[PDB]
Amino acid sequence: SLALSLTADQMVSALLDAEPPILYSEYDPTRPFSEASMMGLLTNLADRELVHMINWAKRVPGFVDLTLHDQVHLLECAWLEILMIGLVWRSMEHPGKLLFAPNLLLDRNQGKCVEGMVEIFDMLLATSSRFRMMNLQGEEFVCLKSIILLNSGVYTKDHIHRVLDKITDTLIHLMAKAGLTLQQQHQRLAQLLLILSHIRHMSNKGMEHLYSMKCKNVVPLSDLLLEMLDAHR
Amino acid sequence: SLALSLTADQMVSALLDAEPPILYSEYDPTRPFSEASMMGLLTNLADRELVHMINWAKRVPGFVDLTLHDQVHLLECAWLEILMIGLVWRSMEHPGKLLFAPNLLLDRNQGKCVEGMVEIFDMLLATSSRFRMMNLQGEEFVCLKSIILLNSGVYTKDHIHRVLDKITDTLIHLMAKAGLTLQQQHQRLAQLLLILSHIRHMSNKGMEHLYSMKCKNVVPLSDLLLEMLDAHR
Amino acid sequence: SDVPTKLEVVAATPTSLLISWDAPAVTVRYYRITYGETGGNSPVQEFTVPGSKSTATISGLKPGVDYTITVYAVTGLRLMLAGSKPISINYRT
Amino acid sequence: SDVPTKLEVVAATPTSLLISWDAPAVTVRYYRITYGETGGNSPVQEFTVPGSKSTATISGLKPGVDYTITVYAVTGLRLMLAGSKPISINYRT
Ligand SMILES: C[C@]12CC[C@@H]3c4ccc(O)cc4CC[C@H]3[C@@H]1CC[C@@H]2O
Ligand SMILES: C[C@]12CC[C@@H]3c4ccc(O)cc4CC[C@H]3[C@@H]1CC[C@@H]2O
Repeated sequence: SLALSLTADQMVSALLDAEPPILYSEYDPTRPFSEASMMGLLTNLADRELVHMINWAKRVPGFVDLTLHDQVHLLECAWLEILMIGLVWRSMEHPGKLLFAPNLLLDRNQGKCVEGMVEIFDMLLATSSRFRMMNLQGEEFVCLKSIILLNSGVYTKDHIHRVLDKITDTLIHLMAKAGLTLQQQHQRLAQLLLILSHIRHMSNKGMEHLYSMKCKNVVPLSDLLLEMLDAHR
Repeated sequence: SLALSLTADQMVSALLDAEPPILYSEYDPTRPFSEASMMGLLTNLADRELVHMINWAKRVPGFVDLTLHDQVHLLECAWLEILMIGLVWRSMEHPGKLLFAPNLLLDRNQGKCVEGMVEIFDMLLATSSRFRMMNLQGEEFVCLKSIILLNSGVYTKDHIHRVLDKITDTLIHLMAKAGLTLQQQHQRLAQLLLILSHIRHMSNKGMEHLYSMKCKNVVPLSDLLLEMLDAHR
Repeated sequence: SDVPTKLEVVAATPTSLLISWDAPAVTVRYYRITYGETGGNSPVQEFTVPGSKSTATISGLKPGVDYTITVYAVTGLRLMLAGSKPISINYRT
Repeated sequence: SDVPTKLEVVAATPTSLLISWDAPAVTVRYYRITYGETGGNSPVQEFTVPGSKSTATISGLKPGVDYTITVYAVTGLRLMLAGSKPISINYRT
């Protein structure tokens, strides 16, 4: 293996480089906000991001060393969590609103355009704020992302489990390097990993929402997103 | 506060004593396994356990010091996760099957009596095995439970957040006391907290299943469970 | 009061117990009764009684043994939380 | 081949680019085209083209600037994973 020989500095540099490109949304201000139009907007953005998510994943160390079946599984499991953790990262410096994209800064009422939305929004916000409040650093963040990708799902895979314990060591290395004591170190480690739970949860609630929107047949969804959803029931 | 003056040994002793009583299921072998009857069985057990879950929670250090509104919220959020982590603890020494109760040892095919069940079962099993495989100790387990109770939900609560960092220190103290190195310590800490994610997920999938069973109107559910469910949509 | 009180054993055979308590002044959805051999440590049995009732029989007990009986008032999450520790008693059959 | 190849700029105005590529030998659900000013570092634009097509115009570019263009073949999760790094090019308008 190669992902294991990498020092933390190397590990972090790799993940930092594998970052997906920032995307504009299809927002257009000549057409007003309807439930249909905003869901189409968010849903279009999601399809876009998914295409880059795939090629981002491959660049995550050791990921491309798994059987293609497992690479698929991890992504069918993780895509919305990944999507979310990104949104929540992207929104940290905007108390009150969600920075879906450079041209899409939504805030809480804009969400209750779409029935079911506002509840998930409230959580995405809460989580966002929590990261800002504990000063999450870009270097921790890319680690989180990866853990999220690698940790999604179940057992029937000890490969996956080593490259995770790697990422953990990297995490711990950052804090050490950032001037924490041993006890503050483990404490903050725990604090971040507990947050991952909230995202699983937000992810689950979203996925169901997205599914109810597909049926109601508000907006049509693109072939790829469509697959990532159906992968879940 | 008082939950903060407690040394780890004290903290662990408290949680170890607050344990709920073990319950028999209403299993009866004169009546054969139907989808109706097994769901009624599991669903009856759940209502039972919930009554003890309430009084168990109060005994969890610092829990009874929160506003009643928050005590309620944590439980509406956590009940199935709590239920599950317990099942998964209880099943560790039974490769292959789920020890719902002293008189109810189900295994995987028994679950595909009920449509939707088998998928959740498979995960409960996977998680169970994972704990057995890393030799989860009773002392770690009660900590996990509590974290699960305390960590459920969202922000709008720094009280909650201290008594969690307490539980973390306790956790870390156990490992230290059990002969791990610093690096094995943080690694195992991370491994357990990552598992909590899988439970959030199993919890979400179950809750939806349980809800679909209420509508289909297979089995009737008791007033209390009924509330814990409706608390979710 | 506001939670069950004055729990006690009314009658008894070698194998059965009839118990009663003073109900709380409140809609009670139903009660749960649990019993187990005292300090035997095993799993306890449990059964349900409609909330309009305020007595219950317990049967199939081992003669001459000491049981712990506990009556749970099932109301709602909030009351149950706010509420007091449930009342229990010991009775040897 | 099995993923798009031979991407290139066919025609160009100060503000528009017309591009083409050799399609892969496969059902392609659709393509994504992304473009951005080269090493400008900003967010890139992106738009979709039906999979039966194999050319696209890009408009509203700043004259005389250097863009990076990349064509993504959207198939399925499995192929896309198995598939190779997407082909890209640089063209100054
Ligand atoms: C999936 C939803 C549409 C797409 C949304 C999106 C779209 C793009 C993105 O980067 C992040 C998110 C997170 C929230 C997602 C939404 C939550 C529910 C909704 O169905
Ligand atoms: C809630 C369900 C019935 C009650 C089950 C139960 C019942 C008792 C218990 O201690 C744990 C669990 C976990 C799984 C739960 C089930 C998962 C889906 C089903 O609806």
